[PDB]
Amino acid sequence: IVACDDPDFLTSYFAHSRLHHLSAWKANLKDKFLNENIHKYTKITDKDTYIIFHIDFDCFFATVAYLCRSSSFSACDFKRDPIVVCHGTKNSDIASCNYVARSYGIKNGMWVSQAEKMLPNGIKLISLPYTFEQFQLKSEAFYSTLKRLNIFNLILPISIDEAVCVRIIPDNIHNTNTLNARLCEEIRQEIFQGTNGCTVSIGCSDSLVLARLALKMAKPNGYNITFKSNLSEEFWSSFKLDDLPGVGHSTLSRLESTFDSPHSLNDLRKRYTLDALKASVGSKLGMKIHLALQGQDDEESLKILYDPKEVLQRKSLSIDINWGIRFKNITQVDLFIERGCQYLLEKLNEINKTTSQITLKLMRRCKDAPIEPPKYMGMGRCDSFSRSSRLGIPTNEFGIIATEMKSLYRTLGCPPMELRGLALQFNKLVDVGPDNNQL
DNA sequence: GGGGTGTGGTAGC
DNA sequence: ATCGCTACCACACCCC
Ligand SMILES: [Cl-]
Ligand SMILES: [Mg+2]
Repeated sequence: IVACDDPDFLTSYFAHSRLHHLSAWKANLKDKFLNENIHKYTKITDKDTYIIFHIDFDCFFATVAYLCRSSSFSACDFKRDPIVVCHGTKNSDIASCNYVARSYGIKNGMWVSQAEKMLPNGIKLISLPYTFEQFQLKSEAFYSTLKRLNIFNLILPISIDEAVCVRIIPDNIHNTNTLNARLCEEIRQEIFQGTNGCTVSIGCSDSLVLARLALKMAKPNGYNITFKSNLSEEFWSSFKLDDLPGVGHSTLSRLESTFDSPHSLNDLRKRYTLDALKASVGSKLGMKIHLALQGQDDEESLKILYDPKEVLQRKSLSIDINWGIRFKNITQVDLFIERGCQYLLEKLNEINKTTSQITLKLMRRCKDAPIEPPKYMGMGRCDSFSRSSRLGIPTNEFGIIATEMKSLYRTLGCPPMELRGLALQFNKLVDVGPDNNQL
């Protein structure tokens, strides 16, 4: 048991946090792409005609946690029992659940308490622990297999278990559904073999957005090939509005109010107008949705194809701790800020950069929100506050950065006992070069 | 035309 | 118990 005023807190929290792991894994995969390809040219140009294979493990954490489960769970059956991955027994997030669990209505992001009530009498929920190092090892096998197949011109990491793979089609070659289907089956079988039993689904298309939609249709343990020429009202009828990439809960609600609760993407595409959509959700996101309903990518999405090395370059660095934050006084808050700055400066030094702009963000208990939230050590319902500072000279000096961070906290006027979360950010990074002569 | 800030949404499981 | 991260885009609203 490690409290937020213990020196070991950041280490322990990050060791247990699957969301920390997801972000750290992704950052590491981006860095590896850059190192792997530093003398390989890997971009897409205006002259290229290409096909997208969007590949994702099926219920990744639950699959791997099951395959590596301890002997206590030896008689667990992945095809017959409902399985979740989580830390706890009550208000603990279900990070991943298998398709048996989903068949009873259990969904990721539910709390264990919630999901247990959906099970009929006699049927027990199997809760597996996280197996973080095994998640990483299976990801290594995944990316190694994709490269070894030598069928892709560009392999872009999306996440620990998800990649966008691009195949350039020369105009002298006649691409067919049969070639694409056999490629999907080769990929699926090789990954199944290479990971000792994990399955992937694949969406295959001539746009990023359609390959993402095709992938959703392919799950679980399957593939789907839907090109722009194959588009149909039946396709668009298959999807909810937040199945579109970049449409979450908040955008979904805006679309339902504006366009009288469209049920499917086919509903939305027959009702919307471009200006009404831009007014509803914003100009750029409205244009993105407009283009996606034609199966087309927007300019922003295509950037990763045209210059992946620039897109995958890290441009900021931060930590967020919004669980376990219970401080009694400002001395302990300040020590925690100092530990956070030390951690961030270690990362900043690892990548040989300085920073010229920093931000402190905090979560403060809402006035009407309960003092102890329903979730043990949760932030509960909170108000967001942030303040940023431009440093004079770009720096990696602890004295400068930690002092300014503590001063930023001071200016936001959050009493320590109302603090429920903190984020420390280096917003602008500057390269360290061989010439550090400056008057 | 250029610049700036704080706030909020989204994605991976 | 329980581990609600984090990079990036985009917006509203301020200034020359
Ligand atoms: Cl999952
Ligand atoms: Mg979505």
